[PDB]
Amino acid sequence: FPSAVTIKSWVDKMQEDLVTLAKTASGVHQLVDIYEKYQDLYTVEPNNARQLVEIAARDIEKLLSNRSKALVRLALEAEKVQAAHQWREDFASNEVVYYNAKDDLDPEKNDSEPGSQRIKPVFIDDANFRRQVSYQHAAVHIPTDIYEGSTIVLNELNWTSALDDVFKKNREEDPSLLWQVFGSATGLARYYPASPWVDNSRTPNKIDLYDVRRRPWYIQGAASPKDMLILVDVSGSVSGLTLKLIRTSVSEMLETLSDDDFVNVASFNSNAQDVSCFQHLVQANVRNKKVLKDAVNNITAKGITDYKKGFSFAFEQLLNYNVSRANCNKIIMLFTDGGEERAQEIFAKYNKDKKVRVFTFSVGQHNYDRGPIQWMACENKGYYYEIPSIGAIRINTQEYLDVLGRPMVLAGDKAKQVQWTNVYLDALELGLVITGTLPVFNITGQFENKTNLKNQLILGVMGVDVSLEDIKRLTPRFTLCPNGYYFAIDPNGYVLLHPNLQPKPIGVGIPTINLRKRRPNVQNPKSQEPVTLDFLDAELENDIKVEIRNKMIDGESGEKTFRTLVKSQDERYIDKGNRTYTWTPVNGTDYSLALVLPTYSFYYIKAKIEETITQARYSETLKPDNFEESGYTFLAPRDYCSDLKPSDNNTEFLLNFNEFIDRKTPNNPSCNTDLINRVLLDAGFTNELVQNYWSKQKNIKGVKARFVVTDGGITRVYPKEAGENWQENPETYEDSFYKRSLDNDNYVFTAPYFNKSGPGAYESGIMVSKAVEIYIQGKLLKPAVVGIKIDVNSWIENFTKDCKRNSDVMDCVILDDGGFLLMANHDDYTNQIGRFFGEIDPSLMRHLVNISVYAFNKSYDYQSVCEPGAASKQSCITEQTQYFFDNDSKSFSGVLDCGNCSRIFHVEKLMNTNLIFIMVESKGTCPCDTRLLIQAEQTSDGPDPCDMVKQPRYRKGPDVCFDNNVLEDYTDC
Amino acid sequence: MQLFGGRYDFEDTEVRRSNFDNFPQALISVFQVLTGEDWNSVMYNGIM
Ligand SMILES: *[C@@H]1O[C@H](CO)[C@@H](O[C@@H]2O[C@H](CO)[C@@H](O[C@@H]3O[C@H](CO)[C@@H](O)[C@H](O)[C@H]3NC(C)=O)[C@H](O)[C@H]2NC(C)=O)[C@H](O)[C@H]1NC(C)=O
Ligand SMILES: *[C@@H]1O[C@H](CO)[C@@H](O[C@@H]2O[C@H](CO)[C@@H](O[C@@H]3O[C@H](CO)[C@@H](O)[C@H](O)[C@@H]3O)[C@H](O)[C@H]2NC(C)=O)[C@H](O)[C@H]1NC(C)=O
Ligand SMILES: *[C@@H]1O[C@H](CO)[C@@H](O[C@@H]2O[C@H](CO)[C@@H](O[C@@H]3O[C@H](CO)[C@@H](O)[C@H](O)[C@@H]3O)[C@H](O)[C@H]2NC(C)=O)[C@H](O)[C@H]1NC(C)=O
Ligand SMILES: *[C@@H]1O[C@H](CO)[C@@H](O[C@@H]2O[C@H](CO)[C@@H](O)[C@H](O)[C@H]2NC(C)=O)[C@H](O)[C@H]1NC(C)=O
Ligand SMILES: *[C@@H]1O[C@H](CO)[C@@H](O[C@@H]2O[C@H](CO)[C@@H](O)[C@H](O)[C@H]2NC(C)=O)[C@H](O)[C@H]1NC(C)=O
Ligand SMILES: *[C@@H]1O[C@H](CO)[C@@H](O[C@@H]2O[C@H](CO)[C@@H](O)[C@H](O)[C@H]2NC(C)=O)[C@H](O)[C@H]1NC(C)=O
Ligand SMILES: *[C@@H]1O[C@H](CO)[C@@H](O)[C@H](O)[C@H]1NC(C)=O
Ligand SMILES: *[C@@H]1O[C@H](CO)[C@@H](O)[C@H](O)[C@H]1NC(C)=O
Ligand SMILES: *[C@@H]1O[C@H](CO)[C@@H](O)[C@H](O)[C@H]1NC(C)=O
Ligand SMILES: *[C@@H]1O[C@H](CO)[C@@H](O)[C@H](O)[C@H]1NC(C)=O
Ligand SMILES: *[C@@H]1O[C@H](CO)[C@@H](O)[C@H](O)[C@H]1NC(C)=O
Ligand SMILES: *[C@@H]1O[C@H](CO)[C@@H](O)[C@H](O)[C@H]1NC(C)=O
Ligand SMILES: [Ca+2]
Repeated sequence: FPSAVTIKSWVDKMQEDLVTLAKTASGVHQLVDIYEKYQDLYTVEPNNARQLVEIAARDIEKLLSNRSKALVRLALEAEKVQAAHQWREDFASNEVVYYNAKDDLDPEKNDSEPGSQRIKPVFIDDANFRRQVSYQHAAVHIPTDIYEGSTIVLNELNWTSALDDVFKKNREEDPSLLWQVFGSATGLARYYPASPWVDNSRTPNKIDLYDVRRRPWYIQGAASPKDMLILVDVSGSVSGLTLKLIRTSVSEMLETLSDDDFVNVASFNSNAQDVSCFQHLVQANVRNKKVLKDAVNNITAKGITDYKKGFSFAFEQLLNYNVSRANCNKIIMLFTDGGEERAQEIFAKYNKDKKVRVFTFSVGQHNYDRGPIQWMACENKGYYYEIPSIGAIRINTQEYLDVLGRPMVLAGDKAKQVQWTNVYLDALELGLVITGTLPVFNITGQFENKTNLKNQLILGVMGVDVSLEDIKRLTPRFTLCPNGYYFAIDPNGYVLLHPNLQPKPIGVGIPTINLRKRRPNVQNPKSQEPVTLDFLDAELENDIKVEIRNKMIDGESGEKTFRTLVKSQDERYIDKGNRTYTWTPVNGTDYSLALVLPTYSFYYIKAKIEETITQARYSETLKPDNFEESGYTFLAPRDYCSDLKPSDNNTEFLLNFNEFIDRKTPNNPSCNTDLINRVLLDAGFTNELVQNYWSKQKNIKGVKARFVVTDGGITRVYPKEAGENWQENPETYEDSFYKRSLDNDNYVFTAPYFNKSGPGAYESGIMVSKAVEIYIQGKLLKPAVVGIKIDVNSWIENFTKDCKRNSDVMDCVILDDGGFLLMANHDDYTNQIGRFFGEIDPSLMRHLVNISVYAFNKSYDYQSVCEPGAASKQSCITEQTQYFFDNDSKSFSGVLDCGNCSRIFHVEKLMNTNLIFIMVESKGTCPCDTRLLIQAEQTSDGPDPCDMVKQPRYRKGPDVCFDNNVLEDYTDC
Repeated sequence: MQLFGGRYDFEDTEVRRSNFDNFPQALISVFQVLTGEDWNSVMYNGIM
């Protein structure tokens, strides 16, 4: 075996050759020089991380205040208009005219429904709505199983017709308004502007299941947070249909809870116990609700009923106060069929002061007495419900919010506070939105206080949608480094804004399907859960990050600079880089906004081109006609102005950009001057680099392609034949290699993909890039990243010319940080290039991890596409692994043994490069193999949910809520 | 009532009026079997 000094000589020669090739081909020094050569076409401006966050927070607060102003207007008008309603019973003579959604648009339909008249809108195409909308009136959605034309429904449509004027007034006051909707307590939903429903009743083979009373915004605005304890009877008498109905009802009621409510499910049959591994109230998020549903759909009916023990258990768990709780609405849901005992002494002992509401549900068809459960219901200020079949479950498991809203009504104007929901997907296909809610009260005979019977219930909930794209417009990012970004947090841990937040629903568990019990014509429900992703689940969790999140949850402003692990955009690498977190609260709301700015990003280049001829030349540099001279050019699809829009097709986008910039002058009456000026300046700089330096050497032996990527969105690949081999995003802020080169202070080798269609191994070559660093006035700037694509064959001749081609004695490979293969020795591993080294030599890779030359750590991706197993695509959790270098030492030596073997290895790290050289005994010498070390997204079900409930994350629930009013009548069950 | 009383706890939503849950219903079922009308359905329910 060769000595250490000989291997040092080999690796020194190899690294010197590679570094010299990259430096003299990419041309880092030339670009740095021409960036420092001018220093007069641009200026260096600071990035004040304090003022920027304050400005963005003020903009967000102003937007949300504007949205909230349109809520009080609608609520007051609705209250005033309904207060002046007559409640007529004869609608045949006086038809009610409205546009019903999810109806056929063919004018020859001749509906002619008694008591109502339909409307045929025009439905022009609009922006900010990826649909066809009409601004002339408002559309009405009625649930399919709720018959329109009833006295209740027709009366609602009669007095809700006055909301269209306020809808139009709000839209004209702020033309950026999205859907604004009135969710009626009778099931109706009137929204503006009018738009056809996504799912018709029965026009296609699919149907819709949409009740406005079950929407998260309606539930949030209809009552206060709850401390719910579902009590389930599992005695022998509930065996049969009623047990299945009880399970379905419990799941449906669990679906009505949010992250501000706390729930636990208990069962009793002569003895009371929990149904899962929780043992106390839990936050009732997606994971906890999934666990509770899985536990509930496993109960069996056996034994003798005992209401005293069950109610004692429920009250004791409601009296805990040791754990996190909503601490607002202590309510008990009792699911049973019938009985003969009312447990008066238990209620007298535990609920004498009547601080706990008891809702009782009689489920199924049976001959058992229902009197005692009605007494329990309307004795402890509750309500009594009956669920005889599946069709009544949805309606009867959502009505309890009417009783819970009585103290909120009796509070008066103190309860009319605008609340904002979690991030969820809009039902009308608008993306990720948040909704501001405002309850509407029934005030009939308010000046005289005549009835006050039904007035204890709300009329409905106001609603206004705000798209997350609107908030992103208030936090511009193109003046920052591609590693910098904004993000906002709830007082619950969930992110309102994050680069890792995606429109996909949050996955829970592992998806399992039973294709043998699926009819082809059923239209199974899709989803209704919100997109609640925690801050610690959107980034790599760190001890300092937990402290920052806790500090900024409870309305504090601060700043922190520290070292953290940063994951690459493609989940394959982890880097170490400095970051600065600057956060401030938003005064109007409970949100908190933070800005993450790394070093070398406190300054940016602002273009200062003020000569028409120079701008014209820079604009004509990026023309398709001279792609043979200036190289293949890409442009980032940024929003330069509304006249031209991104198209996800770079050729036509570049053509439109050129034609727009040449047709009208760059004076930009309504275009962003800074973005265009930066684009022109960087295009001119790249063209100068290409012409003055790259064009001198048309063909280079070891170089297959040469590219330059800068800020502003200019990408050039010098050979046009290599332009079609470029598979990167034209938007430079989404280039993973760009950010990786920005973080690292050396040359970065990007491993090609594997098992991917298209030329990505041999016809393209390995990509190495370096970040361009300039010094203007002692300020560090990294405006551009350049690199080359080296030929694989040229590298093979470099490497082989011990370590010999197809050697049966010695194995010699080259890896980058992350464990991916870039060079081999046997022409067998070379074909499978870009693979994780653990998938082609698991023993050596595992030993390398053990000796601490390679570090790794895992994380969970909660928004992933998964193939459903057996117990098209569904959403679940995938566990990701990324490997990286940890130790600063350059050389390692040792022997690994596997079944009375001994293989001598000596790994060496190449200086000024993220590469490593490994020289090991041939695997054929010792045919040992335990199991592959897979580095890929693996479907996972973790983390364990009822272990995190014992030590949950820090939380800060709402402080103001309404319950237990003295004026409540509570004479109903 | 001793044999089939309380044993018709089927999870499906199908309704079986001719059962032996109490004395009047058991009497009605026995009379129906006595008349011979649809007694095989009662026998199938008892078997299942
Ligand atoms: C690994 O492959 C490399 C290319 O894929 C080879 O690199 C070439 O090596 C030549 C000799 O070292 C270089 O010639 C020198 O070039 C520099 C500037 O480029 C001149 O200043 C020197 O005068 C010149 N040498 C002489 C004797 O004139 C090539 O330039 C260089 N190729 C590139 C693109 O830079 C390596 O040689 C090869 N490794 C081995 C061990 O052969
Ligand atoms: C709910 O439906 C009722 C009935 O269609 C609406 O009431 C109608 O309101 C209009 C507007 O005021 C009335 O027109 C006026 O009639 C008086 C005579 O009564 C006339 O002097 C005026 O010049 C004007 O034409 C209309 O008569 C009235 N209908 C009835 C039966 O009273 C009501 O407006 C609807 N609710 C909402 C919120 O729109
Ligand atoms: C808001 O509250 C008011 C009263 O607090 C409600 O008004 C009442 O509505 C009911 C129907 O829900 C009316 O009862 C009906 O009266 C007619 C006679 O006109 C009768 O024929 C029917 O059989 C039925 O009993 C009641 O008269 C009416 N009271 C008043 C003072 O107007 C109103 O319905 C509530 N709003 C909503 C949306 O429910
Ligand atoms: C959680 O509740 C339990 C209720 O048992 C508390 O434990 C009791 O605390 C009192 C107060 O000092 C002691 O006198 C009892 O001896 C304790 N009982 C037991 C079994 O430990 C407990 O303090 C509460 N808080 C926590 C954090 O556990
Ligand atoms: C709105 O938020 C801003 C955040 O910058 C607050 O501005 C500072 O708040 C602190 C806290 O008391 C004051 O000591 C400073 O004097 C404020 N700065 C300025 C320039 O006035 C601001 O106070 C918040 N608004 C309200 C009403 O609290
Ligand atoms: C991410 O990887 C880092 C490795 O740098 C992990 O940090 C190490 O954690 C172990 C176990 O607690 C410690 O013994 C080491 O001292 C840590 N290294 C450093 C540099 O602090 C980290 O735990 C990983 N994160 C996750 C979530 O797995
Ligand atoms: C809020 O409204 C005012 C006036 O209606 C307007 O000037 C301002 O630009 C609005 N702000 C936002 C963020 O929409
Ligand atoms: C991060 O900051 C520390 C402290 O200033 C510095 O020593 C280190 O070089 C920085 N790392 C990078 C990659 O700039
Ligand atoms: C993936 O690559 C391997 C090469 O090891 C090949 O055998 C296999 O057929 C490929 N599979 C697909 C789906 O491309
Ligand atoms: C491999 O890792 C285990 C666990 O840390 C350790 O006990 C063992 O000594 C390691 N083996 C070698 C050869 O480093
Ligand atoms: C690198 O590894 C050597 C031996 O493997 C060890 O002595 C040294 O402390 C390590 N460096 C670290 C942990 O920074
Ligand atoms: C390792 O030991 C086992 C058990 O004695 C033996 O069967 C095996 O042959 C040994 N390995 C080799 C390569 O001989
Ligand atoms: Ca019972």
